[PDB]
Amino acid sequence: SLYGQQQAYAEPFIEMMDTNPEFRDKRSYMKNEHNLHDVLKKFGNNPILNAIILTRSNQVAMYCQPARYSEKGLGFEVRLRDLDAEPGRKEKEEMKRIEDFIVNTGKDKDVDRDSFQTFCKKIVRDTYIYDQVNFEKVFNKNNKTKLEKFIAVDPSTIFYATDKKGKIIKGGKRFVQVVDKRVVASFTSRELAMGIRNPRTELSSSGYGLSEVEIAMKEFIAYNNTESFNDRFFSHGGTTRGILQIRSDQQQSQHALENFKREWKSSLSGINGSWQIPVVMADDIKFVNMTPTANDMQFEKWLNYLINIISALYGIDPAEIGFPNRGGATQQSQNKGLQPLLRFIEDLVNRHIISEYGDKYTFQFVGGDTKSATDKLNILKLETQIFKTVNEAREEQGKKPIEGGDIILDASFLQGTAQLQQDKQYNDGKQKERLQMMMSL
Amino acid sequence: SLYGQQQAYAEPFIEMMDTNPEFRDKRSYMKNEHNLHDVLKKFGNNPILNAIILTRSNQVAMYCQPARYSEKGLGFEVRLRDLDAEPGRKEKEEMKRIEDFIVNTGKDKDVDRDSFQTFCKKIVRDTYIYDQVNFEKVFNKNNKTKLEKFIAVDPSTIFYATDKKGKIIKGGKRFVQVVDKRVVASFTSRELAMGIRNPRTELSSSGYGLSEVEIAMKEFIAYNNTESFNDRFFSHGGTTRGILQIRSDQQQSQHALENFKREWKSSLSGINGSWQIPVVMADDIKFVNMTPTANDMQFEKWLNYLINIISALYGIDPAEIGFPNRGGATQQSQNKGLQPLLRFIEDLVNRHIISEYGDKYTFQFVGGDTKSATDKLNILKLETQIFKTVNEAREEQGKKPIEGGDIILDASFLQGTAQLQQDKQYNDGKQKERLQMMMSL
Repeated sequence: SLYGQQQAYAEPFIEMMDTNPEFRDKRSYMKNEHNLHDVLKKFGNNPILNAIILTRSNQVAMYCQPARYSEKGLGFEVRLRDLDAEPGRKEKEEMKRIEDFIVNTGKDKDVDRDSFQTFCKKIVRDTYIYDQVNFEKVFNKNNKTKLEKFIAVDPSTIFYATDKKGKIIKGGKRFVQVVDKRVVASFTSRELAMGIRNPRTELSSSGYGLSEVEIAMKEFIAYNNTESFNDRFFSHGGTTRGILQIRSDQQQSQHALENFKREWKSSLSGINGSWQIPVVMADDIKFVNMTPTANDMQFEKWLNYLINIISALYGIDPAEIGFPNRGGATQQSQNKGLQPLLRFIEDLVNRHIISEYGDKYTFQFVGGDTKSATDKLNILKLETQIFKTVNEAREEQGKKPIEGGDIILDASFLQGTAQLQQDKQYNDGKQKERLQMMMSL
Repeated sequence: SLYGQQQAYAEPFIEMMDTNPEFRDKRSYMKNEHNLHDVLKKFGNNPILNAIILTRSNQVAMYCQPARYSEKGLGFEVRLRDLDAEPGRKEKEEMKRIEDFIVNTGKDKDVDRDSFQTFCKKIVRDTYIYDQVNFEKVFNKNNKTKLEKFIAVDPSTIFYATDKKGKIIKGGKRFVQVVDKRVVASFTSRELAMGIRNPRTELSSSGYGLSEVEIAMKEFIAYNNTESFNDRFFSHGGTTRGILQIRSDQQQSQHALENFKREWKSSLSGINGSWQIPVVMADDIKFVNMTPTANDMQFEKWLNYLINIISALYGIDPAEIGFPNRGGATQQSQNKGLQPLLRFIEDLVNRHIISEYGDKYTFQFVGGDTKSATDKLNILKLETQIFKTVNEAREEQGKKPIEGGDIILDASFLQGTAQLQQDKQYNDGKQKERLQMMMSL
C-alpha cells in the first residue's frame, strides 16, 4: 500500500504492465510515455527554465546560514515548538548542535561534503525540473539509531519498489535506485525521503509528482522553434537584398562578367568606394527587391505570450526574467512564489531530519526584524511607564541596580507612593496616640 | 567517493570512457563535448560577458579592505561567531592577525603577491567564466600545520583525480593539475579548494558546475552573428546608392567615358562642386536605387532580446550594461545579484581559511552604519532616560565621573529619591524617639 491499510483502492486495481516487476514506472500523464524523466532531462539546459531555477535558488541561498550568528537575523533557526516554553540548559545546547549539524549537513565538518547551501540549490533545481526531491539519510554503522549524514540523491534514479502482487511496498524496502534499468540499491522510508509539490489523487499517478515542464512542454517546443526560426536568418538564410538585372541582346561571357566584377570592386567596394556612383549604359537596368529594407525579429508577441504562460505556471513575474508582463502591471508575485518553496523545504526538514530529535523542536526559516537599539529603546520607553522599574531594565542590561530604582517612570506612580507615605505616617500617629490613651486610662 | 561512503551511487555506476584513467573529464551537459572549458575559454573576451564581469568585480572590490580601519565601516571583518560573546585579550589580537593575514593574503607582506582585491577580482572572473573557483593553500615547510599563503589557481587546469576503479579519490590526492593533458601536480582536499555556484545532482555531472556561458551559448553566437552582420555593411558591403543609367544608340568608348569622368569630377565633386547641377543631353537618363535612402542598424530588437536573456541568467539589470530592460521598469536586482556572490566568497573563506583557526571565529563582509555622533547622541539621549547615569556615559567617553552624576536624567527619578530621603528622615525620627521613650521608661 502507498499510505497504509485502507478499504478504498489507492492504486490501479488490475496490475498494469510495468516494464519491471520490481518497481513502479514513471508513466506520463496520458501514458503516452513511460520514461518521462528522460524526456524532462532534455530540458534541464533550457535558458528560460534555468533563469527561473537560478533566480529562485539564489533567493533561497540567502536563508541557508543560521540567523543566530547573522546579526541582521536573516537565516534559519532551530527552535522549540511552543512559543510559550523557555528552553532548558541542555535544550539550548541541543538546538545549537542541531543547527550546526544542519549547516555542516552532518555530524563532523568535512569540506568534501555539501554545505546546506549546496543541498538547497540542488533540491530546488530538482523540484523545478522533476518535481521530485530525494535525499538519503546515513546512520552510524555502530548505532543504527544515530543519524550521521544526509545527502541529496539523483531523483531520476529513484523509484517506488513494488511487490510481486504489483502493490507498492510499505514497511519494507519502499524505495529502489535503478541505474541502466537494474536495481543498484534499495531503501526504507527511514533511509530515503521523497518530496512532491504537485500531488494527485489520480490512481494511475501512482504517487509521483507533476512537473510544470510536462504541462508546459508544448510551449517550450514552440519557444525553441521560434528561436531557431529567428536565428536561421543568419545561420542558414538568404540575406540577399535583391537581384541587379542588367539586360541586353545577349548575356555577357563569364570572362566579361568577371572583369566587370573587377571594375566594380576596384571602384565601389568598402569605405574606399563608398560614395561613388557607377555609370552603366546597358539597354535596361533593374533591381528586384527580395527582402524588406529593414529586417528585425519576428513573432515577438508569440514569444512573450509563451513565456507569460510558462512564468504563470511557475509563479514568477515575467518582468523578473526580462519579458513584458502581459498583465501590464507588477514583488508580490516574487513573495508568493518563493514562500511556498521555503515552506516545502521546511516541511521536508521537519518530517525527515528534526524528527530524529523528536517533536519538541521545530525548524523554521526566519526573516530579519526591525528591532534596532532605537526600536528597543522606544519599546522600553513605554515598558518603563507600563511595567518596568529602572532596576529591572538595568538588570536586563546586566547593569547594577541603583538605590532609587524600583520605581515606574510615571509621575502618578510617585504621587501615589508620596500619598501612601503620608497615609502610613497618619496611621502610625493615630495608633500610637490610641495606645498612649489606653495606657493613660 | 565524491562526498563519502554511501549506499546510493553518486557517480555513473559503469565507468564511462574518460580520456584518461587518472582524472574525470569535464563533459558538456549533453556529452556532445568533452573539453568544455576550452570551449568556454573562447568567450572570456566577449564584451557583454566582460561588461558583466567587470561591473560585478568592481562592486566586490570595495569590500576587500577591512572595515576596522575604514571609518565608514564598509569592508570585511573577522569576528567571533557568537554575537553574545566578549572577546578575550588574546582573541582580539588573533582576530586582528587573521584580518591582516587575509589582507596580505599570507603571513608576510610581499608586493609580489596578490592582494585580497586581486584575489577576489580573479575568482569573480573565474566564477562567471567557468563556474569553478580554485585556490591553493601553501603550508609552512617546517610545520605542515601552519598556513602561510593562499593563491588562486587556473580552474581550467584542475580536475578531480580518479582511482583505477573509476571512483573519485577521497581522503588521498583528490585533485590533479593537468597541463598539455599530463598531470603536473596533485593536491589533497587540505591543499586545494573547489567552489561551485550551480551544483547538480545529475550523476553524470560528476561534481562539476554549470556555466551560464554553456546555457546561453546559442544566444552569444546569435549576438556575435548579428554584430558581424551589422558591421559588414562597412567592412564588406556594397554601400553603392544606385546606378546612373545613361543610354544612347551605342555605349561610349572607354576613352570618352574617362574624359566624361574628368568633366564630371572637375565640375561637381566635393565642396567645390557641391551645388552645381550637370546638364546632359543623352537620349534618356535614369537612376536606379539599390539601397534605402536612410541606412541604420538592423535587428536592434533581436539584440535587446538576446541580451535581456543573458542578463536574466546572470541576474543583472540590462539597464546597468546599456540595454533596454524589456520588463520596462528597474537597484534591487543589483543587490539581489551581488549579495549571492559576496555570500559565496564568504562561504569559501570560512570553509577553507578561517577553519585553520577553528570554529570560534567567522569571516563576514559588513556594510556601513548610520551611527554618526548625532545618532549616538540621540541613542544616549534615550539611554540616559532609560538606563544610564551621567557617570556611566562619561566613563564610556573616558571622561572623569562627577559628583552629582549617578542619576538618571528623568525628573521622576529625582522626585522618587527626594521622596525616599524624607522617608529615611521620618523613620530615623520615629526610631530615635522610640528608643528615647524606651530609655525613659
